[PDB]
Amino acid sequence: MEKLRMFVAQEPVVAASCLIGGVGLFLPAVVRPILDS
Amino acid sequence: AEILGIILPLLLGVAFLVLAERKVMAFVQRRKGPDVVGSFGLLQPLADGLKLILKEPISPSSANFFLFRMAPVATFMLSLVAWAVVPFDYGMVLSDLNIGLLYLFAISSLGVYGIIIAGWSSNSKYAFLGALRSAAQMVSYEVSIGLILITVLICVGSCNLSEIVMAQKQIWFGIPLFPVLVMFFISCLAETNRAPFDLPEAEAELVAGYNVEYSSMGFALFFLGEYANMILMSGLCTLFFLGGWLPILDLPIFKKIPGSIWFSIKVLFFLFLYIWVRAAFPRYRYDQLMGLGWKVFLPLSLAWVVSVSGLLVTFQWL
Amino acid sequence: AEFVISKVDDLMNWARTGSIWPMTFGLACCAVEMMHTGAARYDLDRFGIIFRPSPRQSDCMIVAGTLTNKMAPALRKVYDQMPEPRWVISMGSCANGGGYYHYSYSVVRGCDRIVPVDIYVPGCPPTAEALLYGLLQLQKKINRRKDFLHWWN
Amino acid sequence: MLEFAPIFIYLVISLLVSLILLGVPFLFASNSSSRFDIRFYLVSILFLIFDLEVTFFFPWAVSLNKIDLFGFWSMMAFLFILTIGFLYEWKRGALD
Amino acid sequence: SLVWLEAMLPLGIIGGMLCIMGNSQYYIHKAYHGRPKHIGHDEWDVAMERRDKKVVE
Amino acid sequence: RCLPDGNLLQTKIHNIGATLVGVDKFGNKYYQKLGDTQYGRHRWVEYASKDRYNASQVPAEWHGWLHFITDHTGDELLSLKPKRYGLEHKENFSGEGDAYIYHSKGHTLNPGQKNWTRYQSW
Amino acid sequence: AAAAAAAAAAAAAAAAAAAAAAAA
Amino acid sequence: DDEEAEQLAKEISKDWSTVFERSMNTLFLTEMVRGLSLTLKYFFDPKVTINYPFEKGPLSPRFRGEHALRRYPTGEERCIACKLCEAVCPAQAITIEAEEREDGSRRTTRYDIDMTKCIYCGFCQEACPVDAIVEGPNFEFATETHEELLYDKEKLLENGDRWETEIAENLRSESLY
Amino acid sequence: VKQTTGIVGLDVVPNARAVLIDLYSKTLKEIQAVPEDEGYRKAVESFTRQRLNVCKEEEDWEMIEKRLGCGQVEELIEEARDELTLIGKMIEWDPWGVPDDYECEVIENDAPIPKHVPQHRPGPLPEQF
Amino acid sequence: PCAHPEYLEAVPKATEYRLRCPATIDEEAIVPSSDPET
Amino acid sequence: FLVVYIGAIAVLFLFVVMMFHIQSLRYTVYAGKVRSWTNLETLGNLLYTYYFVWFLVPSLILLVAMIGAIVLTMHRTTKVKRQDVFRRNAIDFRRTIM
Amino acid sequence: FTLNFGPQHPAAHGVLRLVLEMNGEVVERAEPHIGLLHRGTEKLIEYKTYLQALPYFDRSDYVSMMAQEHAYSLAVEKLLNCEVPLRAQYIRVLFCEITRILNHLLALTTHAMDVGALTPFLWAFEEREKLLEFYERVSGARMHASFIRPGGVAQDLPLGLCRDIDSFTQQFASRIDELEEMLTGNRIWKQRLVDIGTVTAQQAKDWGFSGVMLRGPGVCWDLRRAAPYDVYDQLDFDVPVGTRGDCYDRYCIRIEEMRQSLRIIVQCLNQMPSGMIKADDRKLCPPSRCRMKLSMESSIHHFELYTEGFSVPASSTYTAVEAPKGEFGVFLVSNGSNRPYRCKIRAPGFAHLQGLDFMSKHHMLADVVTIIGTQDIVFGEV
Ligand SMILES: CCCCCCCCCCCCCCCCCC(=O)O[C@@H](COC(=O)CCCCCCCCCCCCCCC)COP(=O)(O)OCCN
Ligand code: SF4
Ligand code: SF4
Ligand code: SF4
Repeated sequence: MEKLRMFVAQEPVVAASCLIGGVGLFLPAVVRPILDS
Repeated sequence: AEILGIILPLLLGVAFLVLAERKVMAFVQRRKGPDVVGSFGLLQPLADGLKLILKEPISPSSANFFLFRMAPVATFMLSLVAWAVVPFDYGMVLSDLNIGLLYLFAISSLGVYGIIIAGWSSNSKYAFLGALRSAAQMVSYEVSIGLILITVLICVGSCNLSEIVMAQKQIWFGIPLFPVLVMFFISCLAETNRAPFDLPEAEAELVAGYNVEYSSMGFALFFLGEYANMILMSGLCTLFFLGGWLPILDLPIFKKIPGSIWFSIKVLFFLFLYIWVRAAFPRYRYDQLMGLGWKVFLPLSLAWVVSVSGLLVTFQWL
Repeated sequence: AEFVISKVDDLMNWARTGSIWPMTFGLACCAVEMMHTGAARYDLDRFGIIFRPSPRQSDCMIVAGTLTNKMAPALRKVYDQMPEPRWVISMGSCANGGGYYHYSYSVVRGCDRIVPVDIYVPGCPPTAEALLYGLLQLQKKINRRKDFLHWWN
Repeated sequence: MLEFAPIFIYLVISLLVSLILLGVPFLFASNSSSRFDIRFYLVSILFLIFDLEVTFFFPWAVSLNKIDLFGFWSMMAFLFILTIGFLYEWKRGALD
Repeated sequence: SLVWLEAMLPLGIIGGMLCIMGNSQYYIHKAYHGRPKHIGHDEWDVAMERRDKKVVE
Repeated sequence: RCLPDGNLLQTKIHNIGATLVGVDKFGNKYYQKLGDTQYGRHRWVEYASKDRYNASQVPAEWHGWLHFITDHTGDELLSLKPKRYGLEHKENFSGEGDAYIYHSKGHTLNPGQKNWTRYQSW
Repeated sequence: AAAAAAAAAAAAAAAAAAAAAAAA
Repeated sequence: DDEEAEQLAKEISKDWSTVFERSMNTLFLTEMVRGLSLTLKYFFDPKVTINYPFEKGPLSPRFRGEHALRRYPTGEERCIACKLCEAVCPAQAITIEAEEREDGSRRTTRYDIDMTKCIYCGFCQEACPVDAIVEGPNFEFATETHEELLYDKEKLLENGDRWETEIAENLRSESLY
Repeated sequence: VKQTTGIVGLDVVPNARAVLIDLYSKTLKEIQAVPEDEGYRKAVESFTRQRLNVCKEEEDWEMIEKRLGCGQVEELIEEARDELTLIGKMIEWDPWGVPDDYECEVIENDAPIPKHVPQHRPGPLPEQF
Repeated sequence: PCAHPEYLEAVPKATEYRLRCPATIDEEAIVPSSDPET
Repeated sequence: FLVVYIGAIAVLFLFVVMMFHIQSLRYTVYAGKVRSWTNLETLGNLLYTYYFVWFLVPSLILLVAMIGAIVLTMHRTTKVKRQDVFRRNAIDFRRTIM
Repeated sequence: FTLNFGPQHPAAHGVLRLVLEMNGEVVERAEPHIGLLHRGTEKLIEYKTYLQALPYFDRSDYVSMMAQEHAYSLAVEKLLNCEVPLRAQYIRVLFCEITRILNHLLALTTHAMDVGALTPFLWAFEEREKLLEFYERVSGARMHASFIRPGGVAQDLPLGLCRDIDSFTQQFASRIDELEEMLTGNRIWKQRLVDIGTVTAQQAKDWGFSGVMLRGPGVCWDLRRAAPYDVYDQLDFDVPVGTRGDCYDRYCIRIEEMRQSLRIIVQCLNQMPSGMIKADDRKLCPPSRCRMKLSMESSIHHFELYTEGFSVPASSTYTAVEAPKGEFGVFLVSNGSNRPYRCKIRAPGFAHLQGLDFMSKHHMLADVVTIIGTQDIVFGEV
């Protein structure tokens, strides 16, 4: 989205913190239940 | 006791770090640093010292001796007592505290007192506000160092520094969490003042920014304190992230693998990095600096605790 | 005997001659030449000389350039807050003596009118080496101190 | 606790060392040669809060294999509340 | 070129001081006690040291 | 050698490849290390007074060659120094006691303090 | 303080000479 | 306008794999690691420094340093007292008094250059008709006391006889200009 | 369509032609208050008429610049507004007319100046486009 | 990986620079004073 | 106690002073010692999993402390009043009639 | 709240004695105090001949020496009508431009040392100690080279100076690149400079900036393109002109103006006509040593030009060149006599340092040294 790119350009460290942190709030959310095998 | 064997060599380390900084930061600028005093300036620290000691006071003022004649003592004693828990090799920590890391955090929280008191006893509004600004900076990059240590702690089991350096036998936390080492270094740069982050330490505003009654001992003790705090906060970027006293483990035939020598090599790398990064980068102005500790190294530190906690909880790597 | 006094004076003088940090009153061009004497080629950080930005902790004060009649009180006030084993170096003709502006109304006829001077670097724009040799003469002035022998009278 | 006695004596021996470093210059060299900046209270209260939340991070950091995926999510809820507070402080503009 | 060694030398004699910080408080503690220091010295080990100095009579 | 107390060690770390071009009367050994590198550092002087040395001890015969103003070693300008009025160097005895330091003709330290009164009193 | 903060955003670097590059 | 200028200067870099390029440069210092790399290259390169007392900076025969009154090869001070340098001097450092000596040929009873009140501009070397006053490349004459720095009447400027071996060289090489 | 005047502060005006017409009509109307036999009124009338004419004829700002060779229309608006200020100022402290004595000594020194000396050369003619 | 596109190879250390020291008159300059017609 | 008292709270109080001046027989059971739980581990085994709501409520108390220190000591130094003086033209009478 | 912000680092900005009326950390007004370096230059020149007057000019701006001698010479040729040769003009520019480089190398990296970058200072000062090997070689004194005399120039280049200036120009693009790679890209630099001391063009004109602070704002105004006062009308070079006006544009200009000055140096080197060094008018140019000794009529002029002077005719002109600081102009009223008459020296830094009051309003106290940085404030001219 145009405004999303405007936000990951103007503010790189709060848009790459809500994405270096998503990979931490996202791995145990879905990747752990996936690891039922 | 054996506290002499950790304070005297550290005093020599700080005295020779003033020379190591002048000399490395000079080599960077295409010029030999202190080079006439000793064989290679090796006696230049002793010359600076023996000069500061032989300089008559500007005013005796031994009356006010309990207020700010023990505040530099406090700052320096804290910078030196945070060295107990720092382990140089397996079983070479002076006192293995099972909560070692939190003790370092507390020692920093008392260094805040050191700065604030030694600035308030200087009855100079400009110098006192400068000391308060420096304390607020040292304490604003302490939430970021706190969270960085929470990351390197999640990776480790316990706060025991000997364990944090023993938990890296497989891989140093500098390799997976390199982005974190860059944030711990750029915070240890900013927690201490000696950094691209030293507007309160802008060449002039520093001297007129810590005290009014110098007498030389105050000037040396602050700089001896800043350089020990620097050796310490570089001896933390090498316990936590680099392997505290661990080799690369290739087990060479040429190398008999001494531990303390590896810890020394790594803390030398981080001291040289302190110097190099003082030479090559402009100051941050303390108004972008405080807006970098909150808006840049706190979000990027919080994310890292959630990233290194997540990626270690999903796959049971804890 | 006296030999111990001779060696303790040699030691004190070696200290004060090795680390001699001057408050460089860099007024005018002789501060640009002084900056060349602090620059890469003629190191002053080699000889221990560290240009202090404050009068509070400084062994010397390399006044350079034209001491104006208005910068005379400021120079004196700065010289009064150096720790007692202090020296002053006059660098450039305008700072050491009246100079190009000896007869100017606003220019003091040499800082020797405000601060007591110990080594006058000669030459109106002294070569950076010339200021460096003036400092290597201040080092001699230190090596001739023997303050301990005089404290024992 | 047993290992706290070395630093207990460390404080006193470093006191002695600093007192000697104080007395060394004193002996030698004989006769002949803004109303208020409230942002410093906001920065201070905010460090207080963030060091409280790091205090809460520490046990959760050292004990995360015990609390398998539930202590983690409870700490992430605590941390989402921290983040809401920190975003209210960022937007309101206390980080300046 | 080996010109950087002159500037390496102060870092060496500041590295040769942390080696001393580490080995002094090791060989001083290795002297007062015949054995090196134990890092992970939990209460099990102090209890076993008590009973050990009580077993050698 | 035996001076780990000076920058004289930097000069003695030179001379390792340098060639010695002449030596003046005072003993100052004038060295040249060209070709290798670092222009501006290919001509120096070893003062032969390892302590108490200072600049200006380099006589005028060499003070040209040593500041790169000329390319004539002092062994070549010594055939050009004037014999009738030629004077040896004086090391710039600035401060080292009176009668070595220079004095004007009214300083009251100069033996024979002249009086400038243009009128000849009666 | 409502003082105008120094916004460190701007237009990208483009070397701007004068019009007299080729033929005055 | 600054609001719209910001909106547009941030809508210029607004295409994926360009926001990523700029993010990476901010996220991992790129311009700053190019600063550290250059600084390292200079940390290891040879040093442009000069251990002064033993080797000194390059000069030229036109270099203006300590003033020296020249002499004619056969003694006889070259300084006939025309007073042209006393006239040309911008700072009026040179004070010349002249007297017909007993030999009959004019000479300066007083030729005192005040080095402290002197700008070292070489005007005296140009103005002198016979090259009587020249600046010797000395430039190393820092004096402990100001009175010594006032160069006496034809006695200390007569120390140019020591510097003649270099002054004659510089003049023989500069006279072509 | 103009992106920006290279000059800082002189913000690009989109409605350049319209405000120029407004300013030049205001100027023509306001200049009537100065006596007619004054060089200032002849000048103002002439150049304001020329620029108002070329602004009415052409439509784009670029064509206004191209024909009326006086830089950029933003600087032209600055000039016109400053001229309006001057006419509203000149009405006050009226300097028009010449007092009887009127001693004005024109002095001419014709010494040629050497060519290699700062001489303010004319610069490009409006064939720059 | 830096400002070295085979062009910084023009480095500051010259090592062959002022090869003819100034006061050495290998060629005697002439420096005309007046134009030949004058 | 060190950290959150004498590095934060009495720091606050120091600020309030400096500015705004006022004017044998034991039977050690060697079980439960085989794995000694450091105090942090045996606080984390509880606070984050079993009594976790008494830990998310201090979360809300720290959030209320943040909101409080903001709404109280913003001191009209940001959008609280740095919005504008809020003076409009069409709502003014240009002082022709005072 | 008044703060007596003095010289932060002495020896860089010598007598800077601002009296800042602050508001917390935001500066509300900056009141510079002048006169601490007010030597009697505009009075002492009335008392000395036009030749004795020249050494004051290299001592007016101490970081860009020969530009002021070139501005004075062009003010005693504007009156004298003293046509100088082509070689004198080319040398005069090759040294006015070497001086532009000597100044931007200082006024960039002394500014960059006030901001905090310590190494660019010492690299640029090694470069400056290479260019002073040219000053000191062509005239004699490393800084005050009283070399650009009224008629032409003091004395010809040595027989190895163009080769050395070439061997320097080849290796000087790299030094500018290093000064640029170390400061231009840095986010700690841009942050310290972007939107700092922004001067709208109307302000740079009002306050008579007329320098690198008049081409920041975007006013294309270089007195080498406006009023070509030498071979400048022959030499090709582009005047870099900023687009925002912030202290980051003035830095980018001073770091491009340091490359166009390299172009001008390389041109002056490649086209330097072998002509006479001084004007043939031997009543304005002292004859050579060889001629005055051999010719009686030359000896008379060498006597009446090193004692009496020119006696330039009665006039009054304002000759302004583009010195590195800005438009350095010397308004030289000349009574008929051999001594000038109120040789007023318009020196940028007297008009720039005025700008500090409005440039550094609402900037933080740590910016007040960055403003003083980019103004190239040298107090000799103030
Ligand atoms: C290529 C390797 C880089 C190594 C660099 C080593 C340098 C170490 C020494 C110190 C360098 C200089 C210190 C400079 C301090 C200032 C740094 C800074 O804050 O820069 C920006 C922020 O930089 C940082 O915070 C750098 C810290 C990096 C941490 C990690 C970043 C993201 C990591 C992504 C991980 C990807 C994988 C994770 C999930 C799989 C601030 O933003 P700005 O104002 O400059 O511009 C944008 C304004 N909105
Ligand atoms: S004495 Fe000469 S060089 Fe020194 S400041 Fe004065 S004019 Fe400048
Ligand atoms: S250089 Fe010569 S003429 Fe010039 S002031 Fe000095 S003594 Fe006088
Ligand atoms: S030095 Fe030259 S100008 Fe002076 S009196 Fe002697 S001959 Fe004449």
